[PDB]
Amino acid sequence: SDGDTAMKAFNDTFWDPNAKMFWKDSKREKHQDAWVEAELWELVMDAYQHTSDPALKAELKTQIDDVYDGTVAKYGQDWTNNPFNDDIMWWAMGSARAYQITGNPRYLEAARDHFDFVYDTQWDEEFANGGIWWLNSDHNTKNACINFPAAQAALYLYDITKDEHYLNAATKIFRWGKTMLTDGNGKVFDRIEIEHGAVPDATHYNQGTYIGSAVGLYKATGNAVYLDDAVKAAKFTKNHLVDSNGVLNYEGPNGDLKGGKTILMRNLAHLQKTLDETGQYPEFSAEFDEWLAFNIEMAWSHRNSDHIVDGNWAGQLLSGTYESWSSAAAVQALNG
Ligand SMILES: OC[C@H]1O[C@H](OC[C@H]2O[C@H](O)[C@@H](O)[C@@H](O)[C@@H]2O)[C@@H](O)[C@@H](O)[C@@H]1O
Repeated sequence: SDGDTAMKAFNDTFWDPNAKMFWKDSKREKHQDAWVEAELWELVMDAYQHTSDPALKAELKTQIDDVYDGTVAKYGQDWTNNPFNDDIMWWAMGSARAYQITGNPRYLEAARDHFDFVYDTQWDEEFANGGIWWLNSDHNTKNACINFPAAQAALYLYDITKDEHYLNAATKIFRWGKTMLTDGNGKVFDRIEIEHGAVPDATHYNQGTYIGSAVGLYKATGNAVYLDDAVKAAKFTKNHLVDSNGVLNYEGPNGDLKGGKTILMRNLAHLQKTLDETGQYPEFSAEFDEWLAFNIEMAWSHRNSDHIVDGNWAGQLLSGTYESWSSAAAVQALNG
């Protein structure tokens, strides 16, 4: 499949098998930022689940453990001293998924201990009536990029453990986020600041983790309002975070946002599968399938001769240095 081709090319260009980490770009000079590396860990998992090539499937399963080992070799196993609660939570969520795939208890301990550190100590009701702080070093802002991933991590921990504590946490976090970090109609705000108030700037990755948490809560609770919340956020994405031709925006130059389509596509795939299975929202489901397919074909059409796709899916084929986070989005799109 094209998903196999894309993942193999991505590894050929960006994987460092000695450091067991991805390079930040094709010059192979610095390795990827820690939080982004968790998202590339999840890409490896998603390709592992997608492929049928037995040589590839075996390699990807090995790579799931290697990415963790390379990251712990550089950063250590205990992430509770990292001042960024989002970095901690992205790794907690990745570790929960790694537990589901491998059954290795080290991943359950990594997921649960880091989720518990953030939720138990960084959830606060003094500001904004709830929500998790972005940082643990300073308490100034509460952000979509910690809160919705935390709800996702809690849902994975609920599935793993069957402990209602994690469903209760997911529900509490999501409901707060819907109230304080969205417009009620699917637009996810970046954050709320103590000194400046709301910052209602929407981006791909925050639409994505909101959609993923909403789909997961729908499945865990049976409450279809959560599926509606996901549909409204997908409609917002398709109507407002695209160029004049309907292709998902390129969000650079901000380095965190450049590859955000990766997280968005991962979560849109969850919504797509749930709509296909339930037969709910059939008019939107057909429009959504068509728009996703269009976007994926545009992305793949933008590949270079090495089968790598830069994050500016709509643009001219460039030469020179490619970046692993920007380039991950197409790989993700083809492994959904
Ligand atoms: O358009 C949303 C924001 O996009 C950029 O910030 C990216 C991320 O930076 C930090 O990791 C956190 O503040 C995250 O919440 C944020 O998404 C900047 O352009 C910012 O000014 C925009 O508000």
